[PDB]
Amino acid sequence: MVGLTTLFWLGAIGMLVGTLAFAWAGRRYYVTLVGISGIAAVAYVVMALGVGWVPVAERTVFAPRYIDWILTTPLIVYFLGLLAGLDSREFGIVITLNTVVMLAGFAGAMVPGIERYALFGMGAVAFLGLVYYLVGPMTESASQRSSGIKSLYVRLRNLTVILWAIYPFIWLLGPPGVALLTPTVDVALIVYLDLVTKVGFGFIALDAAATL
Ligand SMILES: CCCCCCCC/C=C/CCCCCCCCOC(=O)[C@H](O)CO
Ligand SMILES: CCCCCCCC/C=C\CCCCCCCCOC(=O)[C@H](O)CO
Ligand SMILES: CCCCCCCC/C=C\CCCCCCCCOC(=O)[C@H](O)CO
Ligand SMILES: CCCCCCCC/C=C\CCCCCCCCOC(=O)[C@H](O)CO
Ligand SMILES: *C/C=C(C)/C=C/C=C(C)/C=C/C1=C(C)CCCC1(C)C
Ligand SMILES: CCCCCCCCO[C@@H]1O[C@H](CO)[C@@H](O)[C@H](O)[C@H]1O
Ligand SMILES: CCCCCCCCO[C@@H]1O[C@H](CO)[C@@H](O)[C@H](O)[C@H]1O
Ligand SMILES: CCCCCCCCO[C@@H]1O[C@H](CO)[C@@H](O)[C@H](O)[C@H]1O
Ligand SMILES: CCCCCCCCO[C@@H]1O[C@H](CO)[C@@H](O)[C@H](O)[C@H]1O
Ligand SMILES: CCCCCCCCO[C@@H]1O[C@H](CO)[C@@H](O)[C@H](O)[C@H]1O
Ligand SMILES: CCCCCCCCO[C@@H]1O[C@H](CO)[C@H](O)[C@@H](O)[C@H]1O
Ligand SMILES: CCCCCCCCO[C@@H]1O[C@H](CO)[C@H](O)[C@@H](O)[C@H]1O
Ligand SMILES: [Cl-]
Repeated sequence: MVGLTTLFWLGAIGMLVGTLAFAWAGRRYYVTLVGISGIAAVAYVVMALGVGWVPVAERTVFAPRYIDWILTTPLIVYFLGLLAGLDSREFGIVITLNTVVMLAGFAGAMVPGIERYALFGMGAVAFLGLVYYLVGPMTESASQRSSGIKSLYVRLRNLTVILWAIYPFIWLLGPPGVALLTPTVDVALIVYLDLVTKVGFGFIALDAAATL
């Protein structure tokens, strides 16, 4: 009743609507949000059209998903870094930590043997370091800003930390890991998370930009 392609089209539409909404409201932050959801829109369309479905051993890996993540997640971290007022050196640490997470996940998905769990573990370790920087140094830094900016940062940070922490569990329980969850359920869960961590993220920012 509900196929993989239908789910991909749903993600595509959701990202498209977010993209147009952000572009209009911007008639730096607004341009970043267009990139976050705009890139994801393209990845989902490609996947909806059946492009980039790589067979690996016994499972199917969706390559556009990881290219999406590698480009859009640093933009989310960048957005949060601007809110917190990071110096260009602090940016380098967190964006480097982020890229290690994304690359490790991409590589582990593409490896058929058990070495893929070794790649997954390395992404997990780097993710814990990324969480430390969001909850600590970047929160210290955001404190120096107005009360409204600091409030916005804390809200987006909380959304980001809680939801991003769920992805490694979905990956591990799905086809890439112990292939418990079926591809359809696993995809459905990730489409939901992608939409909330990108389009939901964006709309919470828009809401605060009008409350000024
Ligand atoms: C715009 C954000 C600016 C911040 C970004 C910071 C650094 C981003 C890191 C980029 C390196 C990503 C390499 C892409 C992998 C391409 C393999 C593609 O190969 C393939 O096609 C698959 O193997 C197919 O199965
Ligand atoms: C300065 C005041 C600004 C006030 C706000 C005005 C916003 C008007 C401009 C853009 C609206 C963006 C929402 C996208 C609607 C497209 C739905 C199109 O319907 C669909 O989604 C199709 O069925 C499938 O894509
Ligand atoms: C250390 C600090 C250095 C500062 C680094 C800044 C990095 C980020 C800078 C600008 C954000 C890039 C936005 C990309 C928009 C293009 C996607 C367009 O997406 C699309 O494909 C179409 O929209 C599809 O409809
Ligand atoms: C001031 C802003 C500066 C921004 C700097 C961002 C640069 C970060 C770039 C690359 C980080 C590479 C980490 C390599 C681990 C990837 C594991 C996956 O790789 C592998 O496992 C093997 O290579 C595959 O054979
Ligand atoms: C818009 C897309 C988003 C916000 C995607 C987020 C994805 C993650 C936080 C994934 C994290 C992973 C780990 C922590 C370990 C390795 C496997 C990953 C890539 C699923
Ligand atoms: C500052 C004006 C609003 C933000 C401009 C975003 C610049 C990136 O390009 C954007 O691509 C989108 C489609 O791919 C369009 O919807 C935007 O209008 C376009 O500006
Ligand atoms: C004058 C109104 C400008 C609208 C916002 C700036 C548009 C930025 O344009 C974007 O810049 C990127 C390079 O960083 C390119 O890769 C993108 O393709 C391009 O759309
Ligand atoms: C804004 C327009 C961006 C267009 C990006 C489309 C990327 C999908 O391009 C795809 O790349 C594959 C490479 O093997 C080919 O097999 C597919 O035929 C092709 O559709
Ligand atoms: C060669 C490996 C498969 C990738 C190429 C086949 C693409 C099949 O998909 C087609 O791609 C087109 C891209 O514009 C779409 O317009 C069509 O609606 C779609 O049916
Ligand atoms: C069959 C033996 C494994 C097949 C190839 C495993 C793929 C690991 O190579 C991966 O390719 C891409 C290159 O940047 C990225 O995903 C990763 O950086 C890299 O680890
Ligand atoms: C901009 C983000 C979307 C980029 C996704 C492009 C992924 C292309 O991926 C390709 O798809 C084809 C399968 O149909 C090829 O045959 C595969 O080998 C694969 O490399
Ligand atoms: C946002 C949409 C929610 C849909 C939740 C997923 C429920 C459908 O999950 C089912 O899984 C089976 C395999 O596991 C079938 O093969 C699928 O056809 C699908 O019907
Ligand atoms: Cl996958």
